[PDB]
Amino acid sequence: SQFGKSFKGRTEVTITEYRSHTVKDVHRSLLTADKSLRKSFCFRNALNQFLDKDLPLLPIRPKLESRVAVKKSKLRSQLSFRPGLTQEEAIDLYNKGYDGDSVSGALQDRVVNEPVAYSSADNDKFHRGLAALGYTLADRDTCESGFVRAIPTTPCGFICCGPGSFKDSLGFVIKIGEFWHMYDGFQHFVAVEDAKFLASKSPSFWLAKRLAKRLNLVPKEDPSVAAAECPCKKVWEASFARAPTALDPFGGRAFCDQGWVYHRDVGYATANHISQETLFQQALSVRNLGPQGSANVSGSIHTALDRLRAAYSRGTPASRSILQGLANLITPVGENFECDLDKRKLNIKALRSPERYITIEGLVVNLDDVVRGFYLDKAKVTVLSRSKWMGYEDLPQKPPNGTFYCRKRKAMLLISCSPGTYAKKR
Amino acid sequence: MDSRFAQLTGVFCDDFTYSEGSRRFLSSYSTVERRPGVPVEGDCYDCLKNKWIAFELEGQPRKFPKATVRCILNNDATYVCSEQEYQQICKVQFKDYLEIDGVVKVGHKASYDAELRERLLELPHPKSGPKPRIEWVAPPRLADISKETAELKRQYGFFECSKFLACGEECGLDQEARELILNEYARDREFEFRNGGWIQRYTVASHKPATQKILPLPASAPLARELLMLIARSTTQAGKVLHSDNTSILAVPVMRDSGKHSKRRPTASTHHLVVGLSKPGCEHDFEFDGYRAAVHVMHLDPKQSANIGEQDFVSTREIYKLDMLELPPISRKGDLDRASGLETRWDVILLLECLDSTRVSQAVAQHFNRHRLALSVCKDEFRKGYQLASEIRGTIPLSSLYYSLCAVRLRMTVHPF
Amino acid sequence: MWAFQEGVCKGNLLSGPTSMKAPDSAARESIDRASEIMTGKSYNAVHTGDLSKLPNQGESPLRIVDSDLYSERSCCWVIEKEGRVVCKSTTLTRGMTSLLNTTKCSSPSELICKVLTVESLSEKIGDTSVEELLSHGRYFKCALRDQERGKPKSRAIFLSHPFFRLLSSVVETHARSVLSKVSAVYTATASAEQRAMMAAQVVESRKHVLNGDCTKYNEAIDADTLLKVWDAIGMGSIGVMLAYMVRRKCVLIKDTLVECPGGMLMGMFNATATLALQGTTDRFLSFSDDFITSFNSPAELREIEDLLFASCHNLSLKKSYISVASLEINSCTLTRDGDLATGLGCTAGVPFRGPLVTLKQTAAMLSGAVDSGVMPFHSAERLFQIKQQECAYRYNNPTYTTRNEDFLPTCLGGKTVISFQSLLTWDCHPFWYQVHPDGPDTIDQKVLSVLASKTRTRLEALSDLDPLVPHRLLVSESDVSKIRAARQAHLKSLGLEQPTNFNYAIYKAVQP
RNA sequence: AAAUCUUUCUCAC
RNA sequence: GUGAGUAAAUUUGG
Ligand SMILES: [Zn+2]
Ligand SMILES: [Zn+2]
Ligand SMILES: [Zn+2]
Repeated sequence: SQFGKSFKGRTEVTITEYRSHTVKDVHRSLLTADKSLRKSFCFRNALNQFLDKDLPLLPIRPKLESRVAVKKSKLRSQLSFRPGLTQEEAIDLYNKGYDGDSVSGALQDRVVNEPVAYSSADNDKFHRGLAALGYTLADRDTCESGFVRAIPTTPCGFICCGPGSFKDSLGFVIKIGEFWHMYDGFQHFVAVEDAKFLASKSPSFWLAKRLAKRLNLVPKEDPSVAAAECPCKKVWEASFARAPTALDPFGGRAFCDQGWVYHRDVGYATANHISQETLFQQALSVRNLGPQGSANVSGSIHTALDRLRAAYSRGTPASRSILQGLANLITPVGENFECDLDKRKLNIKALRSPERYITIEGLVVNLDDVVRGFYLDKAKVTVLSRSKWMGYEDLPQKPPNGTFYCRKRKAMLLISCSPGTYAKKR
Repeated sequence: MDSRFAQLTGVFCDDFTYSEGSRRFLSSYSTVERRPGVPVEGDCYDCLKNKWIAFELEGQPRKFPKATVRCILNNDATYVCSEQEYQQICKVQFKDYLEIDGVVKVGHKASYDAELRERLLELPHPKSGPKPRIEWVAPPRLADISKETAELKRQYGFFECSKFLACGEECGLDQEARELILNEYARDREFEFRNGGWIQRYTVASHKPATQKILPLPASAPLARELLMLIARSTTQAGKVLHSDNTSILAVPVMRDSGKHSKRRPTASTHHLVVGLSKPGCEHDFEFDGYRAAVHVMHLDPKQSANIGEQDFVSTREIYKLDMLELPPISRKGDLDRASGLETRWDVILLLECLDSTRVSQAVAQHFNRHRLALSVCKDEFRKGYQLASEIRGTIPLSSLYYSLCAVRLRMTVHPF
Repeated sequence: MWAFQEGVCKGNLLSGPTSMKAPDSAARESIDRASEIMTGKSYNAVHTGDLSKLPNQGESPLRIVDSDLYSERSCCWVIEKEGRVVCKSTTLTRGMTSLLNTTKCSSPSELICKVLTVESLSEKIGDTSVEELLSHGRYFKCALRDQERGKPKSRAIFLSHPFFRLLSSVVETHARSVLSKVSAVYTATASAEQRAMMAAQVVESRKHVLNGDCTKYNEAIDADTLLKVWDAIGMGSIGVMLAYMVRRKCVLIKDTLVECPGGMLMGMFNATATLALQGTTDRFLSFSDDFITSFNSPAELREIEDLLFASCHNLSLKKSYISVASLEINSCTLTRDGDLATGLGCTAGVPFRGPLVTLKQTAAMLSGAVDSGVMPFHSAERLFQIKQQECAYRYNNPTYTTRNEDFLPTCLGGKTVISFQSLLTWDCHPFWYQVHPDGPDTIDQKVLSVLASKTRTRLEALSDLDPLVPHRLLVSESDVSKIRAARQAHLKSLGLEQPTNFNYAIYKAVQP
């Protein structure tokens, strides 16, 4: 009759409240950790039990061995994305008798930010505590390695490693009319979003899983899904230019308007897709490819799009293209967003502010400076002092971002928005 | 899926059965009727026809799959549905008008809003206050820190001996001699002996703080790790002499003397009097059987003892040493003395920071970090950041603050920035 | 030693201060300061900035996050037995359950809808009314928080009524949303390092940086300012009720109720207080009592000071300063070019709390240090070896271990002093996996958790639930019993006992 | 007695 | 307010 006591006067309560009432109480022991561990030799007995029973059953983890050369750089927020269980996997695990709470806990995708000041040539991600030594998350086929690289070392005559057509190991997902066509080379499937599901004939199809993850929809089985036209064969046999860009967080590279190429083995991006040196190249690549949902923006996406539109109203064609690329970068795919900065209503409020700032993946960009041609044409200089500072190098002819000493003006300069850092035509 | 329709759905599934016993309509809002492992696609599920049913109001589409059958609840009392059987079931079941409560917005204005606004108006409001006048000047110079240290010294002065800090060095007695001296000192203090342990009994308190003075620095602290470990062990092992390799202490519970019926064993909140030995030569000297040693006491509460005993002296020293400038020799009173100063005294200072449970040195360090990074500061206010004496009370925290300020002054003197 | 560091050093190596003092003195001091500010003699608590440009969220549906309303943290429950008001300290879960029991309501959302719907303050919502709810929601209890480095006098915190927390959750969620929509650079959810990096990028175009802090932040944010912001963003009657309760707040100290009409009590409305400033200008990258604005000329500095004054963000003349070579926010210091300032920085030591947990915490701290530029890797290796030696000195007695196998740590009787690099790159005996920062929990943690757990009448368990079932659904005793019976029957049909534990890491390891 | 409203254990009427 | 006893921190850290 504990229900009538804990919840006296009510017959029904939410599952949240009931579960919160069934949490085992924990008392804060006043003793130190050492004394608690000594009490009744609890730690001694636990160590004996572990060495006698649990230790032999522990699986042996593989040893990390892949390393790359690194150098010190600015402090950056490395993002590690550990994906959660899919809905089908969780359902199957629950039906197999596994704990419901544990399965629920693993159902949520997780992103963790850690500060690191170390960068490799290919903007690789590093294992925890091994950024300095260069241990990378990625593990060393030549085509598989070249697919994930912005500039493949050796072109192979196919889309994965350069301009060309589609190979057997590559698939693509494209949008035609109001349907998503997934073509691998052997199978062709069509999907549509009903309300919150991606309904498809074969949701277990790997391209279907990738599409569901990109669109943020629950895969669903629907035999009654068909499309009228399907140029997937011609697209497969045609050749497309390969933009020089690291794979997006979803593990694919765009090749046409609302079309993405995926490699079967390359699951998820193991390198930073967006970086200070590659932000504008990525923006230019997807100029007219529609929303990509590849870059996270700090704050509201609607506010970011409003600022982008406000900056779009005034600017040269190059600035307009850059702004459209950024808008496509930050806009999720398939959601109710007007990322096109030609039909989006201009917000009068956005023009009121003097500066238009947007934070993309930790990079703060002033769109007004972009319109004036700063990150691509000329750098910005601010004098910090008229006295030389110890430990600071002289000003180069084409300085990158950073603090330098100029002997021509005999002053400490801070260079920001430098084309030598953002454009880097090399 | 909206809870606003939950109850309505429950009315739709009203004792409807199929297959001779099996419930026909399963409500998505019911935790028992839900089918485990089956994603929901409508308000309820019909097992007979295997179809999802969703209820909607006129001109209010709901985000459900197109295959879900929609029962439109017309503005006038009327129910339209493509499937005839569902329409009839809606007609019969919804005999009593079931009006779905509207969606409440966060900006909803209650009927009592005006009354509460009037009540707020009648209540007190703040006055504007003065706009401060801020003058930005250079950070404090060495003279200001010297003045602060001199003011502290003038206000409080110094003790004749280092008291418990002296326990960081060997007392020059063997284990048996140390145990004998500690036990005989406890006996001479009239400490109660019970169950083989010592207890300190108290009846009344002056309700005033103890005298505060700065502790002169011993030469070194070779036994810092041993002393901290002994303090950690004494958290529960109190009343008997605890021995280490080179020294020993005695933690005596401090308990009230109620009378015939008085506390006999310590509880969670009982305080400890930690008694330690050091070399003689001060007013705290104690002699027994030709063995001489200075006996110094320290009164702690359980939290202080745990915090002190959990510190790692060696690791902290190494971490500081990683990127440390040369440490100059200093005198007994933390003054630069190249001729006769000792660098090992710095270790002693570290030990003091471990003993100080208020960690005022942390506040001094934060303010000094601000000082070293600053180009300009507010006049007469930034200097009023090292005056932390009012924030602490006790010989140990006061000495810790004084020697932190001395460290700041020494840094400004020998390694100007 | 911290004074002679070549680089920046906050002196965080030792643990924070401890105190067993009662919280009466600190709460009394805070209330006295708030009363002094109300008189308008020391600081400014009158907001005069323009918030008319903030977007109105009044049309958003009223949604409440139930999870945030239940927890094991303390809260104040008020009872009126014989005309006397008794405030008791209970758990937030128990307080919310008692609130829902007194006002018959399935969920907090139903309760808030009922409160907003009544036509009179005296209309009953069960065994109470909106008038009684407002009267009881203004009572707070005082407590002490310690272990804050650099604060020898431990601070005073306050436990609020469940109804006050319920309204605060809504207003704070909407204030955070408005901040994300309006802030020049959103930082409400960012960490210290992320905020510092964003600030370094933002202040890159101005010569001078004002590393500023606010003093008496909690005591200067008046109920009038909170109501102003809430009306600007359109909180309707919820904001009015919350401001009314704040203005009439009373704190129970020892056995006496003390009125505190001035300011708020703690950082309850951090988002609203931040919006009080962010809604007047876009010149500050700030959250709560910390901003990193920049300027070029003294006139701009005076403008910044005026903007801070008008928004009740009184500058702390003791701690605020001006720098040109560095910028510091949230204790994180960076150079103007974005590099982390050389030195120990905010590195904190690891106290002795177990033979293995101490080693794991040291490994995590050193991994964080080496991932940044704090120290080179060989220094971390040496420090890890030193920590292993210290743990051997501390925990190598029979009361902790009786083993002698070589692969064990020297602190558990073994002969292995593992290398930091070898441990990090999974190049060790499996016994060392628990010591890895990303490894499984150590034996010490499990033993301590078991000890904590092991200490009347339990409700029937509602575990092993279908992962797809929303937690907002209602269940009674019969429903709980039926769900348990059905799940047990399904498990038995599988020839299974209580459900097998699921480990995501182990399952993923078996996946390939 | 001291880092001084803290050093405040239990049971029964 | 009176009386009575002495489950919890000592078992077990050099
Ligand atoms: Zn290829
Ligand atoms: Zn096709
Ligand atoms: Zn003495």
